[PDB]
Amino acid sequence: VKTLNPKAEVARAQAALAVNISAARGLQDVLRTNLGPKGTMKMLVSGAGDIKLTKDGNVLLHEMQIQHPTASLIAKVATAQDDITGDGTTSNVLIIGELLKQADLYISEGLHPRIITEGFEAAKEKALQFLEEVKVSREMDRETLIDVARTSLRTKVHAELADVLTEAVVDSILAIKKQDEPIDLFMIEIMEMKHKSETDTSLIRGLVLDHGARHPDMKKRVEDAYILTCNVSLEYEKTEVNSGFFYKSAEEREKLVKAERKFIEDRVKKIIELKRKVCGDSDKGFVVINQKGIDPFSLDALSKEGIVALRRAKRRNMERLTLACGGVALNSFDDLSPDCLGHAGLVYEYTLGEEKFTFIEKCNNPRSVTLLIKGPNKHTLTQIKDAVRDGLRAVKNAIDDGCVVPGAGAVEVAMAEALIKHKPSVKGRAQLGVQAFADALLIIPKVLAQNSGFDLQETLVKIQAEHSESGQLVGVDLNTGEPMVAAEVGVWDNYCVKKQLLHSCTVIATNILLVDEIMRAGMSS
Amino acid sequence: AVKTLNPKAEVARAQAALAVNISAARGLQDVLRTNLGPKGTMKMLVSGAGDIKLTKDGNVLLHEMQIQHPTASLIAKVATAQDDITGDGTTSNVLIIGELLKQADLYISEGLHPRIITEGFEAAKEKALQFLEEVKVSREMDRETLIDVARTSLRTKVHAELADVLTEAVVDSILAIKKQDEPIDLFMIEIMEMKHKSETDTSLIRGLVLDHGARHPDMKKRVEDAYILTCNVSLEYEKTEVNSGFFYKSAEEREKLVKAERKFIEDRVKKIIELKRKVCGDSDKGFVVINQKGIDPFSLDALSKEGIVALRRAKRRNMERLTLACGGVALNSFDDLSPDCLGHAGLVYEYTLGEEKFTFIEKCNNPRSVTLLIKGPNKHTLTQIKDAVRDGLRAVKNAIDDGCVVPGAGAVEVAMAEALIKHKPSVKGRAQLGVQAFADALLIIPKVLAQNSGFDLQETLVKIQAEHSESGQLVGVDLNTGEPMVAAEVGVWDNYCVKKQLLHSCTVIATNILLVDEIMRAGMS
Amino acid sequence: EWNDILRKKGILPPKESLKELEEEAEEEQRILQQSVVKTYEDMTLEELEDHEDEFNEEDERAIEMYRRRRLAEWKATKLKNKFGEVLEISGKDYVQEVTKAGEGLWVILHLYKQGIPLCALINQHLSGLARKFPDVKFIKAISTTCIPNYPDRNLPTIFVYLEGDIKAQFIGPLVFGGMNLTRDELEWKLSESGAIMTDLEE
Amino acid sequence: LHVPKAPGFAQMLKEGAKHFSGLEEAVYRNIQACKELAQTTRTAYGPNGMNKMVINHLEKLFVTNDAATILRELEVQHPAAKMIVMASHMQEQEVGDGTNFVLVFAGALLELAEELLRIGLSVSEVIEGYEIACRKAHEILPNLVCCSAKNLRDIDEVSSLLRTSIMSKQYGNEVFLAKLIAQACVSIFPDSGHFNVDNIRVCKILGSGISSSSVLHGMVFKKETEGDVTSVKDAKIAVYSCPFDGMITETKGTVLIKTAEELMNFSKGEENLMDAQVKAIADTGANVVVTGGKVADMALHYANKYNIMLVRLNSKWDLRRLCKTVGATALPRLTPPVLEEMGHCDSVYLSEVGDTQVVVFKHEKEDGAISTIVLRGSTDNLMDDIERAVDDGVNTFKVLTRDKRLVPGGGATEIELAKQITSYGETCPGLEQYAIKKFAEAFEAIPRALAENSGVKANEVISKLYAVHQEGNKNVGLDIEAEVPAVKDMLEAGILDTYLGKYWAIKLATNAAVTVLRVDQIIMAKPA
Repeated sequence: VKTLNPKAEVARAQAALAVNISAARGLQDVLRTNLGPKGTMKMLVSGAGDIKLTKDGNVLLHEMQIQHPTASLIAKVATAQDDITGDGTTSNVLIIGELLKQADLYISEGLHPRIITEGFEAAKEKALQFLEEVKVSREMDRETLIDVARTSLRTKVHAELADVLTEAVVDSILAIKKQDEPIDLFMIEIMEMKHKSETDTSLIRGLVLDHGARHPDMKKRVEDAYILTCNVSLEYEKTEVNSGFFYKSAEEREKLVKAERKFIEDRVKKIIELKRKVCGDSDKGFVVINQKGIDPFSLDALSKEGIVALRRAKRRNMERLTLACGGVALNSFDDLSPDCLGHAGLVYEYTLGEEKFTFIEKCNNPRSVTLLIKGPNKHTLTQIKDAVRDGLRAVKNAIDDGCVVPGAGAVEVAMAEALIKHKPSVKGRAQLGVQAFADALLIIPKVLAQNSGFDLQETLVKIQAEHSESGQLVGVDLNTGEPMVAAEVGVWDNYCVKKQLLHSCTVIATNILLVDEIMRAGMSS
Repeated sequence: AVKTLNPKAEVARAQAALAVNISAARGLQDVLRTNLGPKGTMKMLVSGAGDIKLTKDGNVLLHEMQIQHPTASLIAKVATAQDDITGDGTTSNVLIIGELLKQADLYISEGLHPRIITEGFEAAKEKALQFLEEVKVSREMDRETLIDVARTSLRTKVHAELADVLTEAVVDSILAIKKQDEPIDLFMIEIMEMKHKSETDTSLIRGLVLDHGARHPDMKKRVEDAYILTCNVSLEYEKTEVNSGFFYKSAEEREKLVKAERKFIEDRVKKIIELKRKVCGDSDKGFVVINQKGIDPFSLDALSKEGIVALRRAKRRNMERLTLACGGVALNSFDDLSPDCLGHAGLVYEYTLGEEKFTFIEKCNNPRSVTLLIKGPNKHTLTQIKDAVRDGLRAVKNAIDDGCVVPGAGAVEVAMAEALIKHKPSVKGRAQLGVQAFADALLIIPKVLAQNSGFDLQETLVKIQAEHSESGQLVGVDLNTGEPMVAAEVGVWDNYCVKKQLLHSCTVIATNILLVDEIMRAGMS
Repeated sequence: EWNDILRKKGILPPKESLKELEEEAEEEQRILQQSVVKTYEDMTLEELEDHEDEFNEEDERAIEMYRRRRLAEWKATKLKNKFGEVLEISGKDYVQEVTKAGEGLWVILHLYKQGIPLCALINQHLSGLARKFPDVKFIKAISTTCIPNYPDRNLPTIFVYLEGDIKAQFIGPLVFGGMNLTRDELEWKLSESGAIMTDLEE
Repeated sequence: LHVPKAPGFAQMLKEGAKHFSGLEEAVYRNIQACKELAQTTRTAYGPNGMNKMVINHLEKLFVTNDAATILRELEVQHPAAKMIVMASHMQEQEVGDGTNFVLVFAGALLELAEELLRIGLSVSEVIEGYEIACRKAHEILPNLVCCSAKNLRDIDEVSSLLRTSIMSKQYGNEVFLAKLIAQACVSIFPDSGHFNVDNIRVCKILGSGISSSSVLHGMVFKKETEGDVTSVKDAKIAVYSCPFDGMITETKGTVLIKTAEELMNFSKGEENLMDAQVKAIADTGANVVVTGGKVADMALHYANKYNIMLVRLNSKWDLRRLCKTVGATALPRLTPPVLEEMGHCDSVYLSEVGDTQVVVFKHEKEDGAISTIVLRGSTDNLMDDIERAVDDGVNTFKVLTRDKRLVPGGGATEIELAKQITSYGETCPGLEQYAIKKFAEAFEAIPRALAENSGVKANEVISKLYAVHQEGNKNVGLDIEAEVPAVKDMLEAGILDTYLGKYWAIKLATNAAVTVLRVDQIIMAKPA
């Protein structure tokens, strides 16, 4: 249809099919090399001369300059997966593309794709019940979550980073406001401190802030500090309603000038009075922090006082310190009591380069803490940030439910065998698709074979023939390839992960394979 | 790589080389599967000038489409060599090669370096070649054998009613041949191209037909019985090769020199007519003189003053044609003359076709040279019919050469498939894998036939393979109702040596394609 | 980046231009390669004498037609070979060949005074040329009887006439001076007059 | 808004390569293009057949109502157009008239084919149905003849027959051209065993219109006599295929002189030799000489002394034709001829025929193998139109010499065939009955044009003609310029047609139909 608009790309059925297949082939073949603790490491260059080192699939999708319909669908789906679960997203695209490749060999054999679609949905259902019956529970303990974190940390990064970060994450999830209610990491921030070794990143109880004394004449390290959380204007303000001063002499000038800095000074005297009432002498710490700014006048008025003040912090900083220090945030001075105050044990400052930092630690009962990443390279910092995000995601997906399934191909080969045996039940040429659907999961271990250096069919048949009378929970080894039981090393994976994996992959494959014609309309000649 | 040295060097890696070769071959096979079989599509190939040719012939199909790929170039080259040698089922060659590469693709998709597949294909080819040597049946040529061979092998490149009329005409054609000499070649038989009437009027001529008519309005339009004088003597005027001129003093001297100029043509004409009269000319004993050189109007009139028959400028092969049609001995000079050189023709006449005037000689007692006349609506149909008759006579020659006819229509290749499957657990290793697909290779041949017929592929295929497996005989493919049924009993065969060469060439080109590792455009720097 | 965004919006920098010139030049270079085989059968007139290395098939229609055109060409060109000796007509008749010399026939009207190796060598070269082009009217004479008391310091002067119109001039030895002057250079000059088509290095 | 094209066939094309595939691209496009082409020229070749004109690249004007010329000059970029025009050209090579019938029938059949492929039949089914209907039509057609051609010799029969081919031109005058053509053809036909269309030639003269054209048994040449003497009453004509000059050596006839008397009698001997030769040729007994080559002034002088008429021609065809006509003979030598080889004419007159000089040949014998037609008109396009009408008549006559079978006119035969083939195809098994019936129904397109041209309502008279065909009439057809539904017989009015022309037309049309419908894909290379 190049007549209604002479400049318009019109492609028929096979044209659309072939272009979708070629794009999927390219994408899947590119992404084969980016999974397992022995995947290939990718380097990317942005549009400025800035370099990021990634093993993440979504990063790769959204950093490639690729302009294509199917590639766009892939980017969106993987973005959603990374948002929700965010681990092993490679599996998504691998499954989708492999199913595309399979169904190609039969649609090319004249099989109209609808029948393959019903075959795939039946395979979905049967594998669903199989995974539901083979999913196994275990009480979440420290070592269980250690192994679960080791899984994802060998998935996305290398050995030593995994070694430190498993400990880091398992301690991170320990700190919680309510063990019996869902955790959230916005109370557990990540700050980048780019001056130390890759092995110097750790977890700090409390919070550390990037901005310090905007009126620097203050102390250097304070102890046993009371915390004031205010959200009031501590700088000079001009009323919204316009008006002006009028006088006739310099005496009126002095009077008006001295009376124009009265309200802010009244506020700071309120604060000083409250401080002295809460604690007098004995050098007890007393920290005031305002979300909004502080003018240099009141800044000096309080800096001559021993009080230390902080201004212009992040909006969620105060909201999390409300719980962290146990105080109550103040939004005006209409009433005040020491209860609204928070507390901390030791507070010190540390300088680096051009910026300084405020450390708040020794919390009485740390319910909000901070993860600090120290590394040389900014891209290294970002990669470690992705790693910690993946670790927290995995531990959350473990703790939220009470069930987990073996990984590394074990349950994959298990439902492969189960569906192969069940296929005699299902009918029609859709049966063939079921076989292809089976071949679907077969991509999962064999790429590891490609990621290990073994003959693919040899290891595949070893593991398949490993099946005793009962279904062995046997995966693929990472150093010998010989069949090995999953429970012995204890590496597993979350249930809803593979669940939504199957959901998304099946539906997107349906959408891809039902298409009939491609247009590029919308061109105004 | 070398691209560093040549900035204008196009380099395609080994995987890239395979990918592009496979894409080219897939395009070729997809457009060619539309051709072979009596149900293959008939296409329009038109050049820029508007020259239109409508064909079912794969070679002319190749050479009037727009080709761009060096691999496609090699495919066309080898297919053209095959068409040169025998010219039939040429599409089968390229389809086989393409699908062999496709199966090699399916397997290389799992690693599996292809040289093993090449050697396995060689071994399976050897075994299947011995199987073919066994399976072929021999029956000495006769009416039924050759008529059915032509009727079957003809429709690969032309329609039905033309096939029937051509079979009858070619049955009448190959009878003026020797008993045991194999005198058949294109040098000896001729094809007439005359846009005169519809297709229901094409016939054959045992005698000879020439496109040259009377040079003078006194000749004879029809000779009841003629004695033929083939001559290779220059009769037109010629210059003395030392450039001699006339030098005289009187106009009558000029007259005498003119007589001196003419004397030589005069005595040549005298000798010729004297021989004519001496043999005889009286009482409707026509005399015909055949020369391939020029004739002066002086000589023309001198010979035609008594109404002799003589013409000029025929094809040089027509002199062989006439020697083996009229029987008279050829000559190059009148140093030695004898009525032995005289040919004979039982009937000569003329019929002017439009601007062109035609002579016909026939009633040859022992004709060893025959010619074919075809008249059609226009140029494209006549070119198509000429190609069809050329390939049909090729097939007739191939049949009458040997005394072995292999069954056709799909039985022999499924037989090879099952036999190779039986031999497969003896090939010693993963090459069996290739051998497996190698069997699946031949799998295409009736599949395409099934594809062309519109029957669902797998059902009819498994029907055919089960029919062959249960029995030991060869069951053919139905082309009216798809129900499996043996084909040798309705008069269906194919040329044994042709398929031998086909398999040879297909395997050689398959390994040549699969063994590529680097594609270059070196040069133009 | 920014430059190509400019390109979509503006044309303030030029950098995407002139990439069609070499493209078209290479297209024509590849195109002009078929002229060698287009006229392979359309140039040589000895291909009939080149049997057994020129014959693959004879259609006898356009190829006998080629013989016919070739023989017409040959008779037309060899009917004109009537010259080859430079001739000495007298000044009395001079008016009758300056004008009545035939229309469509070039006339190389040579004027000279014998005695100088300049004029002698020029006469030698033109006489030898007559052996090659017998389709050209050569005229030699003494300019004194052709033009009364003609300046003897203005020889040899080459005249090129046709239908009484001077087409080419070569006056005195100022354009022929030097014994090093040769056969081919004279032929080159007369070709440059527009009478002959040949090729020379310089 | 970024999408490439499919790798594969779409990516191995040349830059200028174009392609159409399947029922979608190739089939609908060529069917619509063919319908366009058929509809372009669907308003001619009738009793009212409206002539259409065109300008060519050569900037020559052409006003034609037979599709042949107008399509042959027109150029296309559609291959199916090349197919249909080549089909028309083949018809022309067969007979050479009614080039609009094939176009209309092809358009109708391609419309019906597009409809049937819309229905969803296999190409093979429709093609075989059409072929079955084709051969059935071939079989039934000869059973429909009436009043075949008797003699091809009498004059009134020639008028009555060829006028039918003439109505396609010059609606306002019929009998005049009938007289002209009938007289000329009866004069020219040997009536025994043979004929050639070349045996008749015509001559055009600018000036007065058709009212003053004529036919002369004897050629027309514009040439002027070299000698003063012209126009003897009836005399002998000596013809020399060789040039009129004396014996010249085909090599160089140079002469060398050693002494004076050689020069003294050089020209004397030359003149004496040519004097003797010309004297002998004069003594042959004739007074008329028509040479082939150039003429010698001194030999012309002797001819003056011998009072000889001289004419020189240019066409060798004309020379041999003269030999046929006046009994002339070709002599390639200057030797005097024999009286057996002599030319004869009852009148060779050099005259003025409209302020253009003419050499007219006329015989009271009314003999000759060629007779010329002098044409009179005021514009070259009128010459072309009258020559087209004359050609239609004379080729009708030529093809009717043999194949003397006749067919009714007025379109009744096509409707008879439609009704009969539909009745037969009502019983066809399989899925080909639709094809066989639509083949027959396609015979309503010709009367569609025949009714749209004459200014009458088409469908009303079509229904009436079907109603009367139910009564079984092969001779009832439309009344010309009726403006009101009215039909009557055609054999009464001599409105007839040839069998062979229609037979070739339908055969070629079916061949083209099967040809085009068998096409399944179209590939175009880079344009020239």
